[PDB]
Amino acid sequence: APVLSKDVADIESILALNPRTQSHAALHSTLAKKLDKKHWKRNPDKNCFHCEKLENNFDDIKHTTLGERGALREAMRCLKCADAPCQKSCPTHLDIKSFITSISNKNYYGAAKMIFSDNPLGLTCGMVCPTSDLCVGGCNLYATEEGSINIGGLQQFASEVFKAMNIPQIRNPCLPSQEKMPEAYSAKIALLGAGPASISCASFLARLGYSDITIFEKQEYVGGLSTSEIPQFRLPYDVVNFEIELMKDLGVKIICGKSLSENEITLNTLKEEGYKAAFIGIGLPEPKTDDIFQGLTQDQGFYTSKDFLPLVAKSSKAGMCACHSPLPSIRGAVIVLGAGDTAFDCATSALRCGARRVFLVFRKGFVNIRAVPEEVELAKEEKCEFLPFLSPRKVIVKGGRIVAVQFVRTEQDETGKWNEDEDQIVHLKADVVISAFGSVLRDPKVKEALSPIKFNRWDLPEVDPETMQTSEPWVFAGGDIVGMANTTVESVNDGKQASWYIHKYIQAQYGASVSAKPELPLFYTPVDLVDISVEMAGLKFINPFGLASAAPTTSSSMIRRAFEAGWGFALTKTFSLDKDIVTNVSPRIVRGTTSGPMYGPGQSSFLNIELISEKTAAYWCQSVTELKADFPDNIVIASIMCSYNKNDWMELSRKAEASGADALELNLSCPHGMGMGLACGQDPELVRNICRWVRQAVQIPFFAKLTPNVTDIVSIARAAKEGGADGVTATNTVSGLMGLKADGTPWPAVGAGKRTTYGGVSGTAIRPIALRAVTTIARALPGFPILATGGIDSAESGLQFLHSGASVLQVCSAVQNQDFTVIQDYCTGLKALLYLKSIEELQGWDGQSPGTESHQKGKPVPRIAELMGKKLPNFGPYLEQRKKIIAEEKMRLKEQLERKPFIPKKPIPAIKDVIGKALQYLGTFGELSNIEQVVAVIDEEMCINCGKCYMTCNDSGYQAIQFDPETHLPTVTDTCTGCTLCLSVCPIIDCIRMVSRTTPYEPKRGLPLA
Amino acid sequence: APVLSKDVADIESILALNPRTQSHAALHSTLAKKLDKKHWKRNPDKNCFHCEKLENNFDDIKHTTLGERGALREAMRCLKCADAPCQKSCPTHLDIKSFITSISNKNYYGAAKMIFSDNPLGLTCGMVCPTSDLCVGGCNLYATEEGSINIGGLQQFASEVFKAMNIPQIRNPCLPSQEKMPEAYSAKIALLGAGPASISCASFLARLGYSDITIFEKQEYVGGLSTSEIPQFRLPYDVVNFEIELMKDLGVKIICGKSLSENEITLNTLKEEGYKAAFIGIGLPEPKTDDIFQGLTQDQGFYTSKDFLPLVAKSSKAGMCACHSPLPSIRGAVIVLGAGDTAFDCATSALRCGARRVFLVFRKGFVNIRAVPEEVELAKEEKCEFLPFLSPRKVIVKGGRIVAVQFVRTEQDETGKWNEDEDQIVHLKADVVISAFGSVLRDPKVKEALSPIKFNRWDLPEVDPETMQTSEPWVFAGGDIVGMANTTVESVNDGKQASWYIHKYIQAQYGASVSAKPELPLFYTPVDLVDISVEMAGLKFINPFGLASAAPTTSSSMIRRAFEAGWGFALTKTFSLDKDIVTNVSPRIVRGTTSGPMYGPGQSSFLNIELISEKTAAYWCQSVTELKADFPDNIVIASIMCSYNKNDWMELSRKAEASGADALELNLSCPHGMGEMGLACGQDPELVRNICRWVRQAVQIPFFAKLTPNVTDIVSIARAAKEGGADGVTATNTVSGLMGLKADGTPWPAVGAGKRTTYGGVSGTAIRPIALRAVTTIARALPGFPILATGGIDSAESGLQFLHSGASVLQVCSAVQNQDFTVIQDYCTGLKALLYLKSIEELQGWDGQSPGTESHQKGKPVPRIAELMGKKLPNFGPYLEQRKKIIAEEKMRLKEQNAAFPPLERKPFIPKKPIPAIKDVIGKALQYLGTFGELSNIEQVVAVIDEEMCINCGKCYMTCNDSGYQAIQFDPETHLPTVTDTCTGCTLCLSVCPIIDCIRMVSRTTPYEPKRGLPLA
Ligand SMILES: O=C(O)Cc1cc(=O)[nH]c(=O)[nH]1
Ligand code: SF4
Repeated sequence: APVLSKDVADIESILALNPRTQSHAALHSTLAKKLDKKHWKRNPDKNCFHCEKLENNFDDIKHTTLGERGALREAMRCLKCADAPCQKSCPTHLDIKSFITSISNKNYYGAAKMIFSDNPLGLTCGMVCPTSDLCVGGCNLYATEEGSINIGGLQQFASEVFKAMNIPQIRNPCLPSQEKMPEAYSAKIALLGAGPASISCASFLARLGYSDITIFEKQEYVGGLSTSEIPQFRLPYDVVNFEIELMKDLGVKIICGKSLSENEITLNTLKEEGYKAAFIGIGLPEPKTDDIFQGLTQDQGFYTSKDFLPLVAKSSKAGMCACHSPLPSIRGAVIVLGAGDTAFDCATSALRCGARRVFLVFRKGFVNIRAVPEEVELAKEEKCEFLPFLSPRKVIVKGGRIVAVQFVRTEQDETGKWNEDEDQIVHLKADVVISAFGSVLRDPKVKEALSPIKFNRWDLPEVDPETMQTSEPWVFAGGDIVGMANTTVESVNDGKQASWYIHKYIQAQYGASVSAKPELPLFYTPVDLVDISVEMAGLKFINPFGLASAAPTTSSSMIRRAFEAGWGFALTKTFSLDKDIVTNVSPRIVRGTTSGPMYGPGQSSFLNIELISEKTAAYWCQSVTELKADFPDNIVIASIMCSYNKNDWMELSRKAEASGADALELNLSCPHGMGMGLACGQDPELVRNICRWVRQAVQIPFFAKLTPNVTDIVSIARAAKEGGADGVTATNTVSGLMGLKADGTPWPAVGAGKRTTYGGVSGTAIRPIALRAVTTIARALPGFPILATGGIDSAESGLQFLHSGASVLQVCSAVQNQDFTVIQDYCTGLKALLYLKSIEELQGWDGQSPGTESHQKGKPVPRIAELMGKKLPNFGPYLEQRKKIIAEEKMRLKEQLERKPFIPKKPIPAIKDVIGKALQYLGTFGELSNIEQVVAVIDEEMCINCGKCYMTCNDSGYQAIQFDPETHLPTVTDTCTGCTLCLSVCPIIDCIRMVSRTTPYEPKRGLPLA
Repeated sequence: APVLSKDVADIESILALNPRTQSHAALHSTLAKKLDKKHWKRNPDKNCFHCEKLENNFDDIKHTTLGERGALREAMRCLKCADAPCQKSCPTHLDIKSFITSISNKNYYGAAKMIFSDNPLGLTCGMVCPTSDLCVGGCNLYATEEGSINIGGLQQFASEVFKAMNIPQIRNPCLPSQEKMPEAYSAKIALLGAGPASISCASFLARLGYSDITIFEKQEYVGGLSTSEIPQFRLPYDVVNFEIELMKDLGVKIICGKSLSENEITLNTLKEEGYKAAFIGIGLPEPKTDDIFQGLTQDQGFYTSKDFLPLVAKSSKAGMCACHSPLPSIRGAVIVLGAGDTAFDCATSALRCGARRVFLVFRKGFVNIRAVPEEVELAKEEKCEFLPFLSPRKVIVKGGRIVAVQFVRTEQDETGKWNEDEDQIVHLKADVVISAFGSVLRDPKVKEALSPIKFNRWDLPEVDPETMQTSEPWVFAGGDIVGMANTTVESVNDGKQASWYIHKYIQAQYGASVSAKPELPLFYTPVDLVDISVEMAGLKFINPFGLASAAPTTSSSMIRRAFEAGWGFALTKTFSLDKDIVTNVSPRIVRGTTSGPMYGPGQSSFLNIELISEKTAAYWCQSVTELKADFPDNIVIASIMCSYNKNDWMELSRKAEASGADALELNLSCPHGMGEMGLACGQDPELVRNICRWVRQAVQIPFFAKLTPNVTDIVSIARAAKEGGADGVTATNTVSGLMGLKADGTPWPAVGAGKRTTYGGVSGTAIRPIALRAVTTIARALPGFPILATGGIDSAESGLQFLHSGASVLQVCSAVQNQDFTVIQDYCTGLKALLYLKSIEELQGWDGQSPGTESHQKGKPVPRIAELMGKKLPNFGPYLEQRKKIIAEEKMRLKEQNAAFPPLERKPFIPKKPIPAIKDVIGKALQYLGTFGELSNIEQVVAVIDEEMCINCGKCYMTCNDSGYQAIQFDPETHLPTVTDTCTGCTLCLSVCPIIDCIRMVSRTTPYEPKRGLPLA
């Protein structure tokens, strides 16, 4: 008999890289280290003077782009601040707190909805907004070592998920039907330029109800700058189209080929044609030119941002123009004049055109570059060179082409003025020159078409900063054309700003007034129509979510706000008869240590030694009458508690019913009085009796709130059904101790004696318990009403309890970790969930989570043949090979889809249709098939080489994984048993997956059987 | 009767900023936004062209510095990878995975120990290592949106906490007593230069046992470059002293004032004096000079890094020079020639001296700057200007002061060669010039003192890259002097590398040989002597940690490795008689959703539908015999399980004892198929008592009953087992629960195409609150009755919590499923530290290994400036502007004082009481537990916020608003909270505050009066 407790040679070999603590310090010469360091390099080599080749490489280079996995973490990291500063720093006032809350809750739709409600170009802004100088600039978390929240990427993600769902926009469902709309709304509205400004504007105008909105775009393409100049590698043209279509869904009309200039469209022709109001949003169409570049042409090698960028655009953006154009042939040293943010897109774009080298030359110093840092960094990392303090003077042309640019040094004196020493000339070689000095409105033909609107000193139309109204009442402008906005988000806000007032004006013209306070509509989709109401025990809940008798319902005042927020129902904190008045101690509510030293938002649990309500039954019953008086459709349930005494239970239960309570909830946490547990809720007999007393006392339905601290909850659940209860609430907090300091003292620690008692654990940490409890009671007493409580904190989790047999969902800890508004997330979230169950083309998704696609850092993994199954991890020499292979592919491709909405191909389920549907899958252990075994399969393309799966299987598994010592890539061997631990600890979602075993399974007995 | 369910005017006002969802889109003009944006600005203004004044401001500017709260997050974020690449990228091979794991477990000492075991200059390296180019460069987490782990900061922190503990170093406790050490070790060893290289080297040499080690430092100060040049705002001099002292604890001797020169100290004088071996670590003492700077002097405004930096050092580093040193007066435009990393310390430092403007001028392009990025950004952000493609040619002087520097343009031709166009001259104004072209060894007096060692073509001593041995067998070199190392960490490693071989050589000279495989000692402290053994039920545990009957013990082969790792004891996966052989399904083990969508390390729980062992009792029993045969001191406990049948329980239980098992554990998870206390045996006291009786009469070795938590009263089953004869109980097993469903309603784990499942067991940290109660409750009911705790143990500290609650030994599982067997090292060194600190009087304000939290921001202490406290200036917008002004004013004030700052008094903390032993702490926490009635409701408290620590999120505000008593005011301009007198001390806010110890509960000074809503009759 070999030595059973010793690894065989084969296995000892497989464990070669498994962690083992050393007994001595390691010896490795500095030289050996140097040589070896290059193998694992993951980031840029500061000693590398080049970088891969980027010719015709328009892959997304944004550092902010996030994948689901990563979106969820950051979303969870967000503090979700009150009166958040990031929103104050956002041009369109996006409720960041809210949409980010929705994301951490996996309610992407809700998040997407919140973003587009205030920003029609949500997806685009999330990709281009210079967040560092806007929202992220005020991020509270900037005051932590970890830093500010990547608001931008988070917005990008939620919007992207939403776009993928293929849901159309729809007018507010509350608006009167088309025909019933006042005359005023049919006025002909016109917008010039299909840019952010105009797209934003027309959208809001359409939301308000206006039926005749037309946008006149000069070019053949829409989207303005977002299409004509911003790089494909920063903002995909596909995104623009997405947002444009969303607009069209509301009827907005776009007509390309029409321009605003004398002989074409003019304020007069429009007035003459019957247009009641017009929004000018053509931006700054022409490049800022300079003398020294006169006569120069593209053939020679001269461009202006306005010339260059649009060419690369049209070339790299499939769908922009019908004509597939070439990618400008830029070879040799390129010189971009200027340090504006545009200058940098030119620089980086130039490299995609084949530029050998690119120099950014500005007339000031480095510290004077006012382009957003994030933008500069891209250039700098793609190895663009910088040359400061140089002002252009001459473009030396020899042989019909440019060969050099002549500069002159600049310098800043005491007073802080800039001088140019005309003595110190400078010759810089150059094969191409691109000037990024800016854009303006010069064309007198256009300037005229705007007569007689008054122009300011900047030679731009003048508008009231608040109304966006020009000198002519029916004419408003906004965006770049006005000169205030320096961003997409700001121009979008301009269109938006203007929309309201254009509305105010048009209405006035029809002798109609508008509210005093601005009421621009929110964003709406068919999802918002889904019905999430439910009936339980004869009670009609407008929506399944409610506040559970706890902290969130300490005062009736709170419940009121709760209802105002939109909560389906609520429980009054548990109250009792005067003789049982209680008095709380302090501290009494503490955070959970169930998830480690993680402080802030999203605590995995709480523990509390708080007693019932300290407020009198008088207070509560009055409060109940009040509440039900002002909120007749919100269900109010009174939570009452009495000792084991029939008269008491009947007295109190009648009093509550008398106040108007829709129903009652019996708090069975009181002591029996003799030494099953100490509490009433633990003894079936007692439970049954208390339930009888109340049954005979009142007529309104009442439910028993069961405790989970019992050997069999189904028995007390049954005893209450036998006692007359109309349903059970499952479950109350799990008893436990939340911890001790190193000194042995507890927490909470009451009084100077630092004492405490067993408290109740609430939160996500007890969901597994409440869930079992609900699913067990649901199979034992089918149909019997269950109000679930315990770890519900999102629409998805709440759906889980519905699927487990619950009809309504109680919440507490989730609101202690946040606030009443989460209700908005819950409803919009549950709606989305049910709505998606009707979309056939989206069955590969898990709720609102699309199917995970092989990606690295959130961005997809290139499907190049020369890369697949080559075992090239993303580090060291392997990464070098990857980049080459990828560049080779781009060059090969250089040598080388209608957006329709998804229609529900089935009726949208209703709460009742989903309650308990998950029960079918539950069974005993014997009903689980042990012939249908599985094994783990790793996707090397998604793996981050941590080796976690390796270690789990090594010290908690079957040593069935090989971990290459050079590529740090894992490979599950066929000794795998499919326990599923690895998958469980993989830090990359869906990198590891369980698949059906193809070979015969044979248990490991160690020693054969007799 | 006012309207009770309506907020009164005052409260509606207090809720003004409370969140409420909007009904319509927001209307805010683009202009209004612009004006408002500057009020919340937190980060730099891309439009502002000037960084606050930094004159005489040597505060820490490192972006990596971490505080405990922050260190704990990052530590937890670390994947703690296998064969970690970051370690491979570390020149000292620091077991990063391990020390970061210890940090995440609050075991700072263990962390600190690990780091110093491989890097005697741990604290320094953690602050200066150019991680981007080293360890961090290969961090797997770089492949995530969040990015690579701040290894440097993590090391800094652990080191910093350790330094605070004031614990001395001691020689390997397993080395023979001083007098019993061979002659060889008394050899006179000498090292030149008290720099990182030498400091590391001597240290290791001293660790090996050598008793005569002396370092000859030229200057009057120690620490080398780390003292003379690296900025105080990057590396505080008192860190250097800390590490030097740690060395001295090992006997190493340092003598300043002695130099290695042809006049005084030389290889020959040393040999003649009797020194058996010498290590050269003098670095590159001289600055690289250029002709164009001939004749220029400091008075004119010229310096070389070697001239300038040491001046600012001596002036800004209290404790370096005893003498009072003037802070160089640098006014006007400064020009730093070079783009080396030193060039940048010069730029930043220059600002501290009062420079009005600083220009970094290099002869190549921006892409050609070879300084690590983190270092470059420092300058860039303090607004230093850059001027590329310029080579110096002449320095102009007028009045005897510099006033300009003449340059010539440079450029690259298509062949990649750099040319300097002598025609294009450049006049650049300048009041001061500092050349940072590098350092070298030229002084022929020194080069001579090294005769006859052979020099290579770089004009530096030549040494075997592996042995660090020069042409002369008794002489080794390392660090900068050799020319390979570019970092502190690398020079440390050189000293280290050289140490071993110096060892090998010295031994040989005494006719002794050394192991084939290098055995450099680890780092040791008195804490490592702490005794963490414990006796329970007659069994002697070498340490209380052990593997609980589960996955980590699926095969005896694993238990073996576990013992090899050092685990005190282990449980065999539960096994039964042949007739009860089981077969598992799959999937069967899944991650917990108890902590949200957090994937990777540190799972809050696991749920599993795994049955007992699939391996035969034959296998186990032989395995037990083999295990106990090889590991006599490691307790092996067999976990057995049989139906409710006396013969079986007695058969199996005897077979187990027969194999040699130290004790047995009864798995009472088999059903008792008898009608209607649930279905399992462990849920019925009668059945538990009986099974315990059967086993009591069958065997003699102690056995325990592993109680299940899924019972209405666990104490009853615990008593029933004590009555049945058991020698103790294990508490508790997994909690029954369902881990969740997908959107489609199907569960997970989902077995078969039918996607079915059953109620599984929840394990991990998510059930610790249950297991702890279970333990503390059985501990008070049956005092003295042995309890083997199990349920959420994942660190020394948590383990100590179960000892404090009455458990004597701690079982582990989920924690190893989340990691691996080596966690044991963390646990032991952790528990050690804990008990050890309990005897230190001066560290009572701490909570275990956590120092008392100090008012901070982003991990840095808050300046206690009189004109800054209670002024309500939050760290954002114009308030931040005022703060910075007030702080610069304070620095200028401090300069006008020129007060010399008293030297360093680093004295070790001595245990002023015997170090407790496990027995001395078991159950000590039980005294505080009581009923609710024993809780005083007259000793009420309220929350009090530290505005200096607050990050203005407003979470406390929202908790108290929708889950509290609307007791907090949240200013609309400073976003600073203020708890009012309406507070009841519920403590929810403190619970949700994201900043540790920002909110604290204090004794209520105003009388407490419960809110009844409506008065009583
Ligand atoms: O146990 C807890 O944590 C909270 C609680 C207190 C109480 O009196 N009743 C109840 O149902 N729950
Ligand atoms: S000692 Fe330096 S090179 Fe090594 S793990 Fe630490 S910070 Fe990285």
